[PDB]
Amino acid sequence: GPTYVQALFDFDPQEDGELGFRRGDFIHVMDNSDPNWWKGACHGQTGMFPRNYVTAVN
Amino acid sequence: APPPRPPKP
Repeated sequence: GPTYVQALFDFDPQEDGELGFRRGDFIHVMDNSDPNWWKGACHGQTGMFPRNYVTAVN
Repeated sequence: APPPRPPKP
């Protein structure tokens, strides 16, 4: 099943391809091969986000 | 303040 994380902090994209989100958002983790920047999806957008802004759900 | 953006690889 898909892995989900939940946002601990609001994140405003600064570069192309980054995924924005607000606290409480559930993000589907699509790629966690890098220890710092993961690829995720939320509400129909996908993009890279900082792992230190989220916490594990499942 | 929110945490610093980590290094891009």
